[PDB]
Amino acid sequence: LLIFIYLLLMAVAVFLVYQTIMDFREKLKHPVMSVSYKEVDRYDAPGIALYPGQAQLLSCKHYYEVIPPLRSPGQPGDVNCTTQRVNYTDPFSNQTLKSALIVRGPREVQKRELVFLQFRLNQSSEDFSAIDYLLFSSFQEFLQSPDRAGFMQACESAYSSWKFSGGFRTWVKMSLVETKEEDGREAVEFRQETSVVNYIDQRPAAEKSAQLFFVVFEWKDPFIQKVQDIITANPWNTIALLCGAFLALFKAAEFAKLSVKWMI
Amino acid sequence: LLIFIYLLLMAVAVFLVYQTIMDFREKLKHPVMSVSYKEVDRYDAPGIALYPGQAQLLSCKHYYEVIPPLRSPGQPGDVNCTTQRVNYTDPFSNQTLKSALIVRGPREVQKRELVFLQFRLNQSSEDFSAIDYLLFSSFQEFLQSPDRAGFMQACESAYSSWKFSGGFRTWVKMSLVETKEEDGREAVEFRQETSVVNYIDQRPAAEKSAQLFFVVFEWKDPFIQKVQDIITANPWNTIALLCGAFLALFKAAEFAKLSVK
Amino acid sequence: LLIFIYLLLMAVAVFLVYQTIMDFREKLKHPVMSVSYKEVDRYDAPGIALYPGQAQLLSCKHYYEVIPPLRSPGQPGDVNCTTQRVNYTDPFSNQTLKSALIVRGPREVQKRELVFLQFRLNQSSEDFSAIDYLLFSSFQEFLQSPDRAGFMQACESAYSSWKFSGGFRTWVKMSLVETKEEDGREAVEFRQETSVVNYIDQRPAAEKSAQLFFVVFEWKDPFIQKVQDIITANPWNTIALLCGAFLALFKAAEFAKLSVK
Ligand SMILES: *[C@@H]1O[C@H](CO)[C@@H](O)[C@H](O)[C@H]1NC(C)=O
Ligand SMILES: *[C@@H]1O[C@H](CO)[C@@H](O)[C@H](O)[C@H]1NC(C)=O
Ligand SMILES: *[C@@H]1O[C@H](CO)[C@@H](O)[C@H](O)[C@H]1NC(C)=O
Repeated sequence: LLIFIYLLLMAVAVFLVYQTIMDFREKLKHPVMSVSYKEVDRYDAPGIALYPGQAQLLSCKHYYEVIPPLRSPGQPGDVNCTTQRVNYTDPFSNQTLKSALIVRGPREVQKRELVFLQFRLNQSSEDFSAIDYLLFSSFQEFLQSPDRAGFMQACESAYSSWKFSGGFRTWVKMSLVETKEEDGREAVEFRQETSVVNYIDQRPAAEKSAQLFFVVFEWKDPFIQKVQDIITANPWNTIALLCGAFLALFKAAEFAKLSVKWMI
Repeated sequence: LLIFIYLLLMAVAVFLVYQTIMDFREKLKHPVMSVSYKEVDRYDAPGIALYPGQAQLLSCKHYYEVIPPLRSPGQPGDVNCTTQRVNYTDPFSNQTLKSALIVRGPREVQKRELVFLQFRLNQSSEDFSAIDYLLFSSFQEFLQSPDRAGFMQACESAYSSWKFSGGFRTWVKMSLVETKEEDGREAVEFRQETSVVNYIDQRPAAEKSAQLFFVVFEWKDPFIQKVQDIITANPWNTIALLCGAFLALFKAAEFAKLSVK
Repeated sequence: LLIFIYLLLMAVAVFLVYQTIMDFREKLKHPVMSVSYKEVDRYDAPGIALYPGQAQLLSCKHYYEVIPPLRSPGQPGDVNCTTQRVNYTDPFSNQTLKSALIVRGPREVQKRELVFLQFRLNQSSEDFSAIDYLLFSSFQEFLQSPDRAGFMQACESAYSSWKFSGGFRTWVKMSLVETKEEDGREAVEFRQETSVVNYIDQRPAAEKSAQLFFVVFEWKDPFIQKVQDIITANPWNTIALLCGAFLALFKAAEFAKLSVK
């Protein structure tokens, strides 16, 4: 006789709407990630902020794929780079004054341009000597700034610093990572990898008290990495899917009405 | 005259169903990944398992952003940390007995807390001296455990061990990575970045034969990195998507029927 | 009276057409990434290209989880590995000739197999001595090749090289990363982590002028890490989604006609 079957029809309808709402809520909480790479023809000269306390910069120069042997390992030489001294106050603690030396970074990644730095510390009471360094994207931005101390204070918190020790040569391969945030901020940051090589001290024994620091800065590759967060929750697609499901259920109900019209 | 056109209609129907099934099967095999970061106000004191064979722990202390200079680089000092000695058997080979010293790690990342350790090895025949260490999440979990040896054996396989060498000071910045998989094991693991600094030996030449090991443990940042695997294949969304496609083909047939008539 | 409301109906139709098309265009530009791991029962013996200028290979051997202590740190020993010398021209600059020594890498990861290498450099004028090395996937592929020089020239650009310094022992843990791209290059590359340990020089003072290089090669784990790029924009799904949306406005309008009737 006459049997009611559409109860299951709107039960399935409500069930589908419930799962659609749950799925949309779940997708709203777990954005996926996307990674891309961008090739550059030349880099913008970065800024390297060095923090030598009493160590004096013996030499600095711009080189290419090979560094010529040092004429004199531990004596003053020629400085052939653009440097800028700055004084500011540590944001972490406002009782310590920080003096930094800013050096232009290399640009020609295609020609494997590099910057070679050599410092000397005469004497100290510490038993683990190292020099702090920080990397920021644009040296020109540092130059044309009404408040250089404020720029340095902001970069102290916005960036992370590393160390290089004496008695070694440290080779640093540096790369750029850009990130797109939900609010739309373009966050640029530095990645870096180090390689340490023992320094063979051939200086006379009278000069062995002084400690030498050697460091090299140059780009790893011309590829800048890009990371973006993609949200896979589109309300209009969900609305269209729900509408299509509702139409399908309505036409299935009409077909069932016809079927029970013939026989049932 | 009368021309049959709906042949293409259900041909397109079968076409769409076939590609929908293929897309669903393909999506079932390639789950996407999602990455999030969680900021903490304080960490849970980790456990550092150290394996010094004959080296003796000269000193250990809890510090902050700067370490004061050593009063004496290579003489016994004061131990100011909580340590626990344990013995167990190596899961990799059940013929070797391992003795470990467990140290409770730093807790406050907001104040940049450090743990500083200094060991001394008197003499040995090896020409490459290093000390093994392992990191696990909770020291309290180790403390309150009916079988500490079983805990160590499980952590030996569940975690990865590293080394720090003599004649250096090693600075280790550690971070926490949580991972969620299909069945829900909520795995937690450690990541590190290490920096080595030469030790300027100013000790008298009579004591130069002994090797000094210095190591520092610190949290890199208060951010824990969470990774999850998201499956983008929803069977019920596909069913509703397939259901809607059939309606258009049926609805267009009536419009096509009117055009024929 | 008679009020026209379907103006909003095809306004919503045009809005829904502009949407999902903006979405398709956006999704075609941002493919998602998928990460998987594959367990192996045994690796394939890699090729290690070493570039010692004047340093002579004192010793090479295949070991397991522990290396026995050296019988003599700085004297010639026994070479117990398969090596092949090759000469070619640097692709970066065609005016320099490069001579490489190819060593067949470790094979079994379940037993923690090691390759141990020891070189000696007698004397040189440089003040920073290091040896270059490069890793490629298959040593057998290198062996059976009509042009070995061309193989090395291709591997120079297709791979990246690292260095290991003298006065240290360098331990290298290496792993394989596979990547699937659009047209199917299935690029395989090497990831590596290093650990340096000070070498305790106990040689007589007369032989201290020579530099000793020690290096160890081992697989980190039996997990090959795979990366794929998934495009989430399916035109067939988009067409079906648009088809369902159009029918909703048509049937709702018919219901609206009944409502005003
Ligand atoms: C930074 O302070 C030092 C104090 O020793 C001073 O000599 C130097 O001129 C200052 N430089 C700048 C840029 O303020
Ligand atoms: C644990 O091992 C150590 C060193 O091997 C030794 O004191 C003894 O065998 C064990 N000690 C205790 C307290 O279990
Ligand atoms: C390859 O180079 C080596 C060293 O430069 C030298 O024996 C010769 O030039 C070449 N040998 C062979 C066998 O091709």
